[PDB]
Amino acid sequence: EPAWQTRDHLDDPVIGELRNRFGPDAFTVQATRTGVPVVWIKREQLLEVGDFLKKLPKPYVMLFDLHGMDERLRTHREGLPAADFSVFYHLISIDRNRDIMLKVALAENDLHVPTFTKLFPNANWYERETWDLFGITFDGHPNLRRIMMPQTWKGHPLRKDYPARATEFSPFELTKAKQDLEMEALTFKPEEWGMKRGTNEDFMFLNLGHGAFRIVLQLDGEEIVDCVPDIGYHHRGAEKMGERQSWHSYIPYTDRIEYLGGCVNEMPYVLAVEKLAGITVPDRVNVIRVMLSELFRINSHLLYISTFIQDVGAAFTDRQKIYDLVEAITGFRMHPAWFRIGGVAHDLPRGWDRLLREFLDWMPKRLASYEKAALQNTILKGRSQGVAAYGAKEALEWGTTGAGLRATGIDFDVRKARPYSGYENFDFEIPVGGGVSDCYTRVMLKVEELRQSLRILEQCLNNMPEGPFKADHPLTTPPPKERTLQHIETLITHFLQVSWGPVMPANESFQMIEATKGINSYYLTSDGSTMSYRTRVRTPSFAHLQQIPAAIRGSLVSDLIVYLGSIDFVMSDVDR
Amino acid sequence: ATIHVDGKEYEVNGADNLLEACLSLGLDIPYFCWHPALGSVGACRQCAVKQYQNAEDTRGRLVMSCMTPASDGTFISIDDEEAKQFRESVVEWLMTNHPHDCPVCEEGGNCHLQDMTVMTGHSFRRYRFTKRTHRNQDLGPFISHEMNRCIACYRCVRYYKDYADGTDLGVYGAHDNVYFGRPEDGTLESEFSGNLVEICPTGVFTDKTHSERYNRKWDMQFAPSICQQCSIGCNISPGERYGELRRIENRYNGTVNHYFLCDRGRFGYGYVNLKDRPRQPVQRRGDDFITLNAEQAMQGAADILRQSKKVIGIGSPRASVESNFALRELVGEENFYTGIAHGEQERLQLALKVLREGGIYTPALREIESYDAVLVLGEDVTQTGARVALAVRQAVKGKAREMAAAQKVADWQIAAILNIGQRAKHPLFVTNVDDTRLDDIAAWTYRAPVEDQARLGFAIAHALDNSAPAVDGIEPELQSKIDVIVQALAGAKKPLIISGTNAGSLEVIQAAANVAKALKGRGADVGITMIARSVNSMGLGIMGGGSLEEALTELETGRADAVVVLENDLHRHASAIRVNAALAKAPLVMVVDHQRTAIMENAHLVLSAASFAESDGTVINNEGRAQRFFQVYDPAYYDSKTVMLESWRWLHSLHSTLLSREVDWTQLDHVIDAVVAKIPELAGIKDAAPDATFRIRGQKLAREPHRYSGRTAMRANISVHEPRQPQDIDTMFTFSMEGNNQPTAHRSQVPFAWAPGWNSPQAWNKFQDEVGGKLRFGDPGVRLFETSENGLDYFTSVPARFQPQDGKWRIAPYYHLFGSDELSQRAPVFQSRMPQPYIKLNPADAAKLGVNAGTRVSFSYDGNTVTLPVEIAEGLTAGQVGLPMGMSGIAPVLAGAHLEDLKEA
Amino acid sequence: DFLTEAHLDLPMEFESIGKAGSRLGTALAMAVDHEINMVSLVRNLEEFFARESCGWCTPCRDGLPWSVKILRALERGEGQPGDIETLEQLCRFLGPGKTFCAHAPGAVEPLQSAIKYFREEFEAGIKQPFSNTHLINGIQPNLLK
Amino acid sequence: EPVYLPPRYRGRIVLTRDPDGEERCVACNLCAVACPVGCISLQKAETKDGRWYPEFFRINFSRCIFCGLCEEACPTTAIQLTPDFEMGEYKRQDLVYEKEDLLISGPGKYPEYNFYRMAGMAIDGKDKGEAENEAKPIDVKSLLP
Ligand code: SF4
Ligand code: SF4
Ligand code: SF4
Ligand code: SF4
Ligand code: SF4
Ligand code: SF4
Ligand code: FES
Ligand SMILES: [Ca+2]
Repeated sequence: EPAWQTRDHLDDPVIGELRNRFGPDAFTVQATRTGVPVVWIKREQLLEVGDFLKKLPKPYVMLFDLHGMDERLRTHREGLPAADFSVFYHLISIDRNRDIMLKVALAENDLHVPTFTKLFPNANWYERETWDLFGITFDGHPNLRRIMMPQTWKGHPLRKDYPARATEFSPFELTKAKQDLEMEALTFKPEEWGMKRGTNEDFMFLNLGHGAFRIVLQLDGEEIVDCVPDIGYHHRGAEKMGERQSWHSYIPYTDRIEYLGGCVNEMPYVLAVEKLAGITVPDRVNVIRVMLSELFRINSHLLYISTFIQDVGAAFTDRQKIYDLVEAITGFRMHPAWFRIGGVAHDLPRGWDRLLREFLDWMPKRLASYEKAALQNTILKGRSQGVAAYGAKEALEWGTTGAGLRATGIDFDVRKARPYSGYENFDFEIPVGGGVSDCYTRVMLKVEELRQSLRILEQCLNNMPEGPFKADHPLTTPPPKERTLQHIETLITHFLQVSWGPVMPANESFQMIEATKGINSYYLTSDGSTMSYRTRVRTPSFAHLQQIPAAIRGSLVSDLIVYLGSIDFVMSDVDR
Repeated sequence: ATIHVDGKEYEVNGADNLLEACLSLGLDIPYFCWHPALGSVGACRQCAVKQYQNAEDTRGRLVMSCMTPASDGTFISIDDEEAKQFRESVVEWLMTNHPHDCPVCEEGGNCHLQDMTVMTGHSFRRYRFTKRTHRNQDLGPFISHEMNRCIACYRCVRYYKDYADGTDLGVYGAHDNVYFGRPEDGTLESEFSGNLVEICPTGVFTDKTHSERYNRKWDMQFAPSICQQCSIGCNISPGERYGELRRIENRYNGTVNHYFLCDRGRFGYGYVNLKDRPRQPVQRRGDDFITLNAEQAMQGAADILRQSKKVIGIGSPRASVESNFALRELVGEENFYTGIAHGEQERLQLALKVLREGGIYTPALREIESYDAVLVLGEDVTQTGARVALAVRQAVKGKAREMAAAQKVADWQIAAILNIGQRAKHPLFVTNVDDTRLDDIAAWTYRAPVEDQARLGFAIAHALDNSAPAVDGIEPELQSKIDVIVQALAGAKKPLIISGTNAGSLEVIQAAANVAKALKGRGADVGITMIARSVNSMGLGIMGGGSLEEALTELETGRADAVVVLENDLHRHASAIRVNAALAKAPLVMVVDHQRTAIMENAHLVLSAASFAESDGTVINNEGRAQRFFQVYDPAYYDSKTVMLESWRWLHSLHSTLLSREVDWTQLDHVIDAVVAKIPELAGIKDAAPDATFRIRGQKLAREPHRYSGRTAMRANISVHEPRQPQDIDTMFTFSMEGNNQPTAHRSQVPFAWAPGWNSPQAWNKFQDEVGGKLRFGDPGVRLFETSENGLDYFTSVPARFQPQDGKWRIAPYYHLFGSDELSQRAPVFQSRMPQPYIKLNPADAAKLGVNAGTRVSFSYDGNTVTLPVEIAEGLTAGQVGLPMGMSGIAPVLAGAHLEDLKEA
Repeated sequence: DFLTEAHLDLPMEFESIGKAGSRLGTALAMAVDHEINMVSLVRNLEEFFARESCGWCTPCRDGLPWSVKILRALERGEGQPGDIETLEQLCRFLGPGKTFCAHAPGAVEPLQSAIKYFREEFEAGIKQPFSNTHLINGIQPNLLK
Repeated sequence: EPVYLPPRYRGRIVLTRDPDGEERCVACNLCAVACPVGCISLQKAETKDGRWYPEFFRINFSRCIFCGLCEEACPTTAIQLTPDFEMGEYKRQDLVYEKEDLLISGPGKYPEYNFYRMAGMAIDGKDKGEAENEAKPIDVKSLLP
């Protein structure tokens, strides 16, 4: 019974609880390769089901994801309710270490769902993105406006009838948008942003400028009364591109989401595609992927910590050494594009042991230097403690994952809770904080994660398995190159995989991983074709950016700047 | 019948085999030797499934799904482990000898062997020994041969020999050195040899014409179009790349031309890529040829047309219905002339009157295969309507099919059927001026002049029905053969009468109508087929107009001082001296054409019209079926200065500029609405294809596959800035990948067949309701007219017998599949395949002239002395001289004409 | 199929020889002495059967020559691991019903019985490590386990 | 100092030559379709002896993301990403590299692979039966059974 098998999860106790509560005919269980019980709920029972799951003895406390899907061109929907569109809700029980996906089927003429914001406040931005990209209205939403596209945008780009490729450039629309930027402040209505009490004659409205983004600030003097972060300035159409590229040729796009991560961003996508293909990778592939993911985690953590130290007023050679090793292994520093379906693009180069040994023997003195510069610095400690602090309740209700969630004391790491890529064969600790997640605790947790990633790299170096760097599956893409260049059937397989694409049988797969800034997940729907029917990417920085108004309510602008530096986020991760 | 595949219950046809039943249900079973059109033979052993004796059976047995009836209560498994292992083993055995050739193989990305290799999941070679090799043969200009890539699936020989009745392809040798080819190098002689490139699942037989300018199937931009090279109207998928027409694939149509084209349609597209085509409007002022853009071409043309007293228009059977109608609206109904001669127009409207007023059902091309007796009167079907000849061969094999059905042999078990029906066949009687290519299967062939062919038809009609007019002067031996024909036709449940306009004789069409009416009066299920000359001969006949002689008279008398010639060279329908003199007399000649013709020297204005690859339109079949063709590519995407518009667009904007002094580049649906409003007989062309607002769940239909490559590079040498995607306002297709080509989409127009896991022409299985049947949501195209309630009367104009008169030589028409049709004989690959210009003579007449075979004789027709070398024709009759119609200098209006001063040069 | 000395007491009937894992056939038995190597005898048999294929159907036409080449390698001592398993798979997949006629099951009956009884000669043929790939200079091979 | 680059570095793209000196590319178009950006455009041409080669080969380097998917997709190792990164330009049109800007005079990173030594299709210097692991063509009229 492999890990990629299609299961309906009828033995999950949440299915029996839902059956005993709402009756056996109130929902439809779908068998998937997501590893999660997927149930189809009536629209009229969605809030009741969400409230019931919120009040279980080990409750489902986190809205992990919420998005839509255009089901109109989907030809393999056997055992599925009739739908033109659908909305899915991914909910996580942390005490249970379980999750459930709820699906609401919608007809094309009635695209409205009850708002989920009364149960989970992060549903606000998730529903704004679903409205923006699919045109699905959420009744009761306070400010249901566009969040990726500008407000003067026609059409919903993630619909199947929307043309993906770039339209013709018009200078006149550019001058019109520049004009709209000219007196945006003069024609600023604080009703189009969800704000209130616009000019008491003491409230000031400003715009501001990890990526560049705007946030409108309502200030009473220097105190923040409300704020609305304006995002979507870095929207690259990555999911729509997932429908326009083959399963193989989408991998560089996985790189450029969360561009400080690289192979870390490759990992959930190729793991989900291997679930769709039914591929179990060999152990050497697992250790190679873990080693590259931990090298890039170290690189991203070092950049984040070095940026935080400089911003407060309390770094390049280490990242250069990591980039040199990654450049030797993959041929590229920043966007390696090196993981593959079934394995990795090449074997490890001869001499990788020497470079990794030189990196690991040179790092612990730098680790002591960073711990002295951060944990033992009083100016950093007095600047960073207590500013924008939240507890477990606020991290659970806002979908906060990564260092902030563990700083609240919730011991939730994906590598330990739901292991992937052979992470269960490594000995490493998960650092957690007290009950308070402020800037100092988050940065301290990132430093401890740096130490643990160095331990994982030491274990990767010490016993690196000998074996194949690609799986023996027929759907390993591409095949091994020497057999491609020598053998006719391997040439045939390579020819068809790199041109039309590999045929993934119709299914749905899911994979969440512990990325450098939180939990990154790929949710892939295959319609039996050589491209993805739906590529949904859940990124931590979207959810972390949504939590900003609920954490610096009543703080100062300098506190907001420190909070922005303390959040490990990048804007490409937010907007994707 | 009820079958259970992998425990899932399905309802199928019990008369089918399990392979076709399971492919029709959407299941995937790999296969090589089976084809929907050829039947099942059980050769390749690829299609193995596991059959169980009942539901409570676990052992099972590997059976061949193509050789197993899908009977009631069947239990099979496709996903059985032993069946999957065996299918992977069969792919492995084919892979042991297969050459390492995929990059340099024209079948790559379009190869069925690649697809079934991947589908079985075989990607690991454990064979370490040598591969057998083979020398290749030269199969002529169209088909390239690579015997290394063969898998010995026997599809080629079964198609070419048991289906198309070709004689020069076969299997040779033995155990694992089995060779598939000709007995020696030379051109493949079948008129339908080009279907090998889609029948062969590998790259053995490949399109040599495509191989010259090769590109892969993902790089092709396809559109659904209609073949323009004769009247049969076979659906095609032209595909282009880099602004040139690359390939013609067969487009499946279960009502017309299901899997097969003829070689003329498949390989005669090369005129589209000629470098002398007009690409811009060009105005002749003195000796200068000023290039214009579209707007000032319309302005100058409208000024000269406004200042002229009478403007006449000359259409063409090449042009679509929309172009001819737009010319008819520009010049008026009373000033519009069809571009064909008076005799051709008389024969065409007589065939139209027979088809839509004779009360006899005219069959589609696919339905021809189900008739029980065939009488072909005057039509060289293999050289003029070739796909009808292939359907006639299927109708002939119908007798063996019935004989095997009488012994309870299943209809897919083709080898048993052919063994039971050894040489028995349904009756075929062909009649021509000489021997035809249908004579191998014909029960009788009549070689005679067209008067005697008509008299034989009239005599058959009189012998079937005594109310038909009698023929006086029939010899006793010819009378005995007439009674043979009459006993065969009267004894058939479904007799079919084929004739056409190519014989050059009105009386032949009248005799065919008499035979069909006589059979209808006896209660038979008789059908009648009329083969026209060109792609839109029937549409031009339905629209109607004056003859070309009347237009030439209007030009010569000076009553018309402006002539707009649409897609017509005018030399195939009238004498070149008269045409040139009449056009030189006119002070304004405007030629709207996509080919460089001879009359463009006299033309004051030349409009660069679009051919079928660059235009949309509607053409009418020889059976009255209205079919839409769609534009394949935008000609201005690569060359920005090319002004190559549709002919209806040119003429509509010219009419707008003539009336209101403003141009109007209209839309196609507006022109079609104008046609159906103004000509009620052409009202059915609205339903041929849906309008440009048609969507599949909101999106358009994609012209190119989803993996189409080179988007930011194919034009980068011209400019690095990617141009705007060319907009299509005329049709529901988009000029990009951003559209729909799903097999389950509710549409009838499929630009190309592709499904995941099926990259070959076998992907047409996914687009059909059942394999080899119709398209899932109906075949495209609509019949314009229904069968009349009442028929015609008998034609009492029985001609006299042919009398050879001294000094005069009756011209007997000889049609060639390569050479007679104008546009295809302009194609450069046809020149090697084209016969040399040979004038045919009886041995008696050649001995009378003192002329041997090969010596050149000169004759004067219409004051033009031309010289050709002599071929001796045994089957011709004395007093007749045989000429190749449609060749260079021999216009097809010479059929039935007489010749003077035939003497040795 | 080949039979051993213990089967020599069987009455020459269809049912008795069929029950022993062979068939009566033409009932014209051929005796094999100890000086005859079974790999050479089966190589000769399969050479006949492969060159007497009619070429119609894939398994006989294309898998009997594979058995011939494996047997030639084993006869020359150039056998490689997986050869006996390939022969057994060829025997299983050329049985009754898999091929168009009965030529190929009759072909694989002696190979079946010779591997069943005299397997030691066939394993004595295997002397080389398995290889069908040569090294390509700039490409590290996928070292399968 | 010059910047050190590892041999795997994904920089400027070149087209290489086989060890006999002929250009490796057979214009099979696998690199163009495997390009996610779609910045490769080429056309197949053929010599008198039947050898496939690119008539033109152009790469839009203003579009190329140097991902190496084409080199991975190349079945002849013709297209290769090389350790060079100094490709800055004054005009964006000059970033379209034709075949005269890509075809270097050597084998690049894969020094010995010749695809035409593997292909069954015959060219000059290699008739039928001269590829690797290929038997000579037995004529169908041969006297041997
Ligand atoms: S016929 Fe098919 S499998 Fe054989 S070389 Fe050509 S593309 Fe490859
Ligand atoms: S040449 Fe083609 S069609 Fe003929 S047997 Fe070989 S693979 Fe089949
Ligand atoms: S029969 Fe006529 S319409 Fe059909 S492919 Fe041939 S030329 Fe074209
Ligand atoms: S098993 Fe029979 S039908 Fe098949 S190739 Fe061999 S001899 Fe011919
Ligand atoms: S490196 Fe990538 S982007 Fe550049 S040409 Fe090759 S496939 Fe295209
Ligand atoms: S993949 Fe290689 S051989 Fe094929 S067209 Fe591209 S560079 Fe040429
Ligand atoms: S398809 Fe049935 S044996 Fe070939
Ligand atoms: Ca158009």
